[PDB]
Amino acid sequence: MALRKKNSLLNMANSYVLDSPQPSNLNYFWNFGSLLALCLVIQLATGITLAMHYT
Amino acid sequence: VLPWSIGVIIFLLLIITAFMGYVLVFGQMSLWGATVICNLVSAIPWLGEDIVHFLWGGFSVGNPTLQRFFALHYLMPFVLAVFALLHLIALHTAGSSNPLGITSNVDKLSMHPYYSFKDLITVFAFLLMFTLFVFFSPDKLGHPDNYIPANPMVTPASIVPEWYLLPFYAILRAIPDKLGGVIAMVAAILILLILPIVDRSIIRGNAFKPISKLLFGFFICNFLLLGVLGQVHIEPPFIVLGQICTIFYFSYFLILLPMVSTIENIFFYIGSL
Amino acid sequence: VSPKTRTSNLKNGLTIASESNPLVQTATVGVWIDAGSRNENAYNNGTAHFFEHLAFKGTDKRSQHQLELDIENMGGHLNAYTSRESTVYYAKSFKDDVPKSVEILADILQHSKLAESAIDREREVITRELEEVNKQYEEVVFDHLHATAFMNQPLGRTILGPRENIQTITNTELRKFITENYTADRMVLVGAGAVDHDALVELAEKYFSHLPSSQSPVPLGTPIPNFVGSEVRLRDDTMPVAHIAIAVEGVSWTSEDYYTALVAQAIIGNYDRAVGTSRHQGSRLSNIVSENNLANSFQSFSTSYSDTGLWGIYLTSENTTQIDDLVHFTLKEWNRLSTSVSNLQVERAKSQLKAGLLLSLDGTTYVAEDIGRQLTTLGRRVTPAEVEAKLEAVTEHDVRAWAQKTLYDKDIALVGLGPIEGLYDYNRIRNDMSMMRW
Amino acid sequence: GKSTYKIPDFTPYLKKDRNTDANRLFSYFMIGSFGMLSAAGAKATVQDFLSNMSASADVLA
Amino acid sequence: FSTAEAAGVKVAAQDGQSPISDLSVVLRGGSRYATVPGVSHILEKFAFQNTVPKSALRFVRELELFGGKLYTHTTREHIVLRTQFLKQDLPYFVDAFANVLKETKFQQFELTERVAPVAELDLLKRESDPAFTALEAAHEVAFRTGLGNSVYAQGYSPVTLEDVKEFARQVYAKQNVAVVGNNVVPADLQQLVGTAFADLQEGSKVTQAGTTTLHGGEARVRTSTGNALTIALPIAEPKPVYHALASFLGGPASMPWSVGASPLAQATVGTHTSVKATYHNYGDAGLFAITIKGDSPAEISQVAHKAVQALKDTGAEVTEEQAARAYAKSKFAAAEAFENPDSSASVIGMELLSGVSRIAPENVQKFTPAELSEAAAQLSASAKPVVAAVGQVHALPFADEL
Amino acid sequence: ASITSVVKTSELILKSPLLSKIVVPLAKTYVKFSGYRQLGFKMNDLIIEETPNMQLALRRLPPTESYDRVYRLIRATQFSLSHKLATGNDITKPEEDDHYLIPYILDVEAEAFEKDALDNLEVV
Amino acid sequence: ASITSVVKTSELILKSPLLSKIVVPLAKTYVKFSGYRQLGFKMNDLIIEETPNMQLALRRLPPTESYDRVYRLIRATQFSLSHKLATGNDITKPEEDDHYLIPYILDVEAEAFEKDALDNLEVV
Ligand code: HEM
Ligand code: HEM
Ligand SMILES: CCCCCCCCCCCCO[C@@H]1O[C@H](CO)[C@@H](O[C@H]2O[C@H](CO)[C@@H](O)[C@H](O)[C@H]2O)[C@H](O)[C@H]1O
Ligand SMILES: CCCCCCCCCCCCO[C@@H]1O[C@H](CO)[C@@H](O[C@H]2O[C@H](CO)[C@@H](O)[C@H](O)[C@H]2O)[C@H](O)[C@H]1O
Repeated sequence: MALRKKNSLLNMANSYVLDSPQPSNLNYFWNFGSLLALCLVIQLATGITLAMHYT
Repeated sequence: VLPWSIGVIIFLLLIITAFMGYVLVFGQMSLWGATVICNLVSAIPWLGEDIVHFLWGGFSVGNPTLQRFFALHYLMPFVLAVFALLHLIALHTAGSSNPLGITSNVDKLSMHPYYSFKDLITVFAFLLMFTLFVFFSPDKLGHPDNYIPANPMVTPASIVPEWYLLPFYAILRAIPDKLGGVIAMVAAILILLILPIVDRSIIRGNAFKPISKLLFGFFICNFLLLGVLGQVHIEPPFIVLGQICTIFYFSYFLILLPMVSTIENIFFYIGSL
Repeated sequence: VSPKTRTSNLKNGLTIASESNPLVQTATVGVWIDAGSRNENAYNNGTAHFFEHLAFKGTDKRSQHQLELDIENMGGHLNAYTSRESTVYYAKSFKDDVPKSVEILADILQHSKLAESAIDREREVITRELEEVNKQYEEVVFDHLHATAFMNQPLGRTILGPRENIQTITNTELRKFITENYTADRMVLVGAGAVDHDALVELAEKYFSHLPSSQSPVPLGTPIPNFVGSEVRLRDDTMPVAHIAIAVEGVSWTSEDYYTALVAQAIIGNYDRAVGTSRHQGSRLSNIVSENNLANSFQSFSTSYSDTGLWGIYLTSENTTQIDDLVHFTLKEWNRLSTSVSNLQVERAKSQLKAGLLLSLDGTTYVAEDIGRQLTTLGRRVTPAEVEAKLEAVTEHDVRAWAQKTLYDKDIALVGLGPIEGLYDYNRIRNDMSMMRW
Repeated sequence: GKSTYKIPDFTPYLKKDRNTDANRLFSYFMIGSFGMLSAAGAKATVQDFLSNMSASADVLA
Repeated sequence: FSTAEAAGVKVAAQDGQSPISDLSVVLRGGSRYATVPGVSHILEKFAFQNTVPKSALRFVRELELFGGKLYTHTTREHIVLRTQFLKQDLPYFVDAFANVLKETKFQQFELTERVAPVAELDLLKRESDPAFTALEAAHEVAFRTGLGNSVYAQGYSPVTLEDVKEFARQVYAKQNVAVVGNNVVPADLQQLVGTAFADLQEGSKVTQAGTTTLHGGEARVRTSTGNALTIALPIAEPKPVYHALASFLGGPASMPWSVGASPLAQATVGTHTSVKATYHNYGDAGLFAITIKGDSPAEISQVAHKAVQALKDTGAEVTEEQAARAYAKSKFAAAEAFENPDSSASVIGMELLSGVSRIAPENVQKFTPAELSEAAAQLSASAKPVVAAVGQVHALPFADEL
Repeated sequence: ASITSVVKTSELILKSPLLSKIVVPLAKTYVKFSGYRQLGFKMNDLIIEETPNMQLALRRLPPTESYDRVYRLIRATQFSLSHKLATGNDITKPEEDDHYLIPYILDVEAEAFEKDALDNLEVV
Repeated sequence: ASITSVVKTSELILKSPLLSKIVVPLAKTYVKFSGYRQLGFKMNDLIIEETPNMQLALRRLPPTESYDRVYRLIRATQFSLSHKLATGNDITKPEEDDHYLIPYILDVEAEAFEKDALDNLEVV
């Protein structure tokens, strides 16, 4: 068995981002979920950095 | 091994979290502790000084450093909670170990209600200790100098970390070299990662190992002595004592535990023939 | 040390090749032809296989029934097979029944009736064969493998041919096929076992002397294939066993890398859970597969043709949730032929092959098949001393260099049959043809 | 429509030079360029962004 | 094959001109001698397991370095263990057989994890063919015990490690062992067997518990995986004419895409069925069988009637042509059997372990039409016909219908 | 450490007269102070089992030995949670402290180590 | 909404001459504009199946109907991801748009609803 399946931590990531079985016909409107994840990552990085300078 | 190795990182994150939080008061110990601990980074070769100025956001500990420590002190507990969750998910593949060191697959109990109700006892014991300090002696564990506002000009009589960092400070003092001392101090925590290798026992745990139990007792008391030596003055005879205790600390991992665990394997085999 | 293979020619250009064994009492004589389905076009695809049926349906002298009786009276049997590049017709008999068998073979090849009544009768028999190969899963998998790897090219066609052609094959096109292809310079008369070479040459002069020669005689085993990386999925949830083949373009008979490809094939090797020794084999893939119950079997192959080949593996598995692991571990073992193999694996595989190439030939039919195959693909029988020297010349550097240009990061042809839901899409399979860590 | 050995028509898509090193090298040039700009973009992003932590203009003054 | 004796062990070898040698140990340990059902199959599968000098793992890894191969099978009469290797590697193979016979550690985990599962897959693969099942069922009806014991291990009656260890204590002994070397220099083999098998127990000849008794009857193995029917006739006096009769009646075609000119082959016309007559000599009794497989129970039934008719018709009159065809087909069958290493080893094994001299293919007797018809007549007029039906047994014939 | 290692080193000591004279009495005292017999365990019950090799050895135990081991583990767990010690027949006597598992694990490890060696063979 | 409901209401409309005269032509245009036939679907292929009742009805389909449904779903998915429409024989003609599933789901639901009623019976 491949490590990505055998190790429980790796397997959680594997189940969501790699082997996760998707429909083969998602259109571009299924891309907003990953855009929202990107916005959340940008807001965390910029927000924590602003907090280092904001009073 | 995996929950233990993630656990060692949890412990490093707790140290960083607590250190940054202590600076936020901006009393004398806050400032001078930040100064001396952050200057250890200057030991990193070539780029060390540059890294320190980058951490401080200036040429000494000041407003930029305090505002960044606030933002990081707020964040780091969330990172710590994630790693705490990770070490439990990693543990869930084997389950909890137990004091006998044997499998418990033969005899399991549900977490609830048994361990829920057993946890309440220690929760209330903890809350009693909490109450005695918070309401009756709130400053017993602190340093009075932290009630003096930070003053970059006056240096306090003795600059020590909070008590829980003291053993690592004694280990750092033991090595005369600056970089040497920093490495030793970090190694004192990272060496926990080799316990899975240096323990050569065929048996899990110390319940049935009289010599291992004695060695463990000495290791723990030595760790407390290192703590005490972390806050004494750099004077005779504590300088040499700190070095001997530091050697004992490391030799537990590198020499004694591998030797003792090897011999006990042989004694269990021969002794039970 | 085996007896020397004697070789003679006739005037038309028919080769006679023989290897006597004074310890046996039977003999295999037959005719190996350098011709097969690949010589057909798209319109007469199926002809060569159609002829094989009619060859036993009666000649100008002996009728179908007389033919049956004549062979029954000989005591042995006749056998035939048509492949993509080779056709064989042979007769196993007693020592002293060899002149009868040569005479019958000469008759069915030169003087077959191909009577419209018999064409029409077999046209149904062959039509029924189209719906019953379906059961021979290994054959289904390999025929789809050729069809896709050599997409729209002659090597990609099946031997049976399409249903449409079976209904339209005439005696004219049958006759045309065997007149164009069954020529003396493409044929070898082979004898193995209790045969005298000089006796066999006389029988060849008696029966195969009036064979046509081709206008332009090329040497035996003379041929452009353009491999297509591609996949065929034949999912069938009701089957319990998945059958999967994966192949890359391999080597021809006369490649300089022919032995290097055989050694590489032996490093992966075969496995079968039903054989007792298979759990103890040295192959890394064998160990992975057996320890984790990933497969019932796997069989590495290196199939050669005149101008191309296919090199790969055929897997069978009931472990339908771990097909991904099976394919993953197999292709990571192939990666190691490029990245990791050393003298350890190479010298072990060479040892195993030095014996294996000799062990295979353990009866007169195997010997005849070896003489016939080698004469029709290489133009000569290669002595075991030459074979031992070519194997010894294979180094670990040769294997690594071969795998780096043949396997590493290359397109595969992939066929899956059965419960193959767990077999990932083409990209994820083809991504295992390289290692990001290297 | 019925025989599964007759591969469907892929001629509208098949490249004639599909097995050549030139053919693979082109696709890896595209992947490589993409990886190159992503590396240069990440480096620029990280450098400009992290510089916020170096002494600000009022501190340097 | 020059028969000799080396340190109490019978050794037969024939030198040749090939790089490939076959060494076979033939053991008098087949199923007719089986103490408990299936033990001879289990013992066969326990060969080349862990010995005291060499583990199964080490043996397989070293065998791969020599490029050797290993073949084992169990019959009603013998266990045969064959190795195929290059001529020069003979000493290694002799020593390996010595380790197996002298020093096999019969360990419980090997039985549970290695030996028994492989024995079970072996049987399941054989039974995939309903004709195998039918012919096995027929021997069980005809002989009950001894020759009627199952050859293979079955799940309903489990073999224990103590069963296998006891049987091996009997079988692995100088009295039950013959060594047969194809393409082995006979003088060299005698020298090596003489040093390697010197400390093997002498033991005693393994014997069949009880005399061979013949019985008629019916077996109705209901399967869902194909249809077959055996019509067997137990023979109290095995005679070589039944070989000629089996080859005469025939059944398989001698030519691709054909039915064949044999009476039994001609019984299958218009049906997708096959047929095969076989004769099994077991020294003290014999079995003449005609097995018919097919997909249609109706067609099998149809052929079965024609098959018994064919036998009756043969008992009436054979032509001279047909008798000569029988001699030819029979000489050929004999020759190819003496060539095939599996059957070869057992043939000389029988000569060495019993005393039944081999009949060379060149010395196969020609039977007159009188002798053939007389043999078929005895079979058509048997008091004890056996019929084993496999598959849709409600639709297959019964003995009294035939 | 592997059981193989422990057993081989022990055998070196038991061979040397001097060494055995000084080590055997120590080992017996060690076992007495260890106190696992006071929870009704046999020494081999304590060996770490969460390993492929040990899981294979435990599967090869005869059913009787296996059922008895399960009972000793359950019984010791009940003494542990109650903070009691074994009394009477529950205490393991020195003559009952048999190495029931050692032969199985030594065979498992023998094959495992031979496989490692043979994976690294070099044709000469 | 349940298939039972939809079927019963539809039958009320089809009964009423007036209602059918005005609803049937509208329903036919609606189906034409819906455009599921241009992806080779039959109407019943579109019904939500992630419910216990529908899973049971699909399990009761005859094997051939079931294999054909799987092919239409795969084929329509391939048209969807390619942004193409069916052409030729892949387009569902009105005469091929049969209610293959409706009888199975109506039987599943009949029992489910009878069970609900009978769970609430009151002995009189
Ligand atoms: C979902 C995530 C978030 C959203 C939608 C969000 C939204 C906003 C918005 C709308 C503002 C006003 C910006 C302006 O006009 O100047 C702002 C300011 C701010 N945010 Fe966030 N934020 C998020 C996450 C964070 C995080 C994680 C932090 C960490 C502290 C943070 C720190 C700040 C700070 C310090 C300011 C004030 C300085 C400024 O205006 O730029 N934010 N945020
Ligand atoms: C925020 C800090 C931590 C939290 C909240 C936490 C919580 C827990 C909990 C709830 C368990 C299961 C119950 C128990 O055994 O007590 C556990 C087990 C464990 N933790 Fe932690 N932990 C933390 C830090 C650490 C650290 C620093 C280490 C190691 C250096 C560690 C190593 C482990 C290990 C090895 C176990 C498994 C112990 C066993 O059951 O045998 N944890 N932890
Ligand atoms: C999105 C960022 C990536 C980080 C992953 C997100 C963290 C959330 C993960 C924890 C939630 C548990 O997630 C759960 O994991 C198991 C295995 O990992 C998955 O289980 C799935 O995959 C595994 C194998 O890949 C199979 O054994 C299983 O049959 C299948 O359902 C669950 O479908 C998923 O719900
Ligand atoms: C693991 C990652 C490694 C550590 C990351 C390094 C952190 C900080 C490194 C350098 C950051 C400052 O480095 C400095 O960056 C700014 C851009 O940001 C550059 O400045 C350059 O561009 C900026 C705008 O883009 C202009 O205002 C400036 O006049 C010009 O010189 C300097 O030329 C460089 O010296």
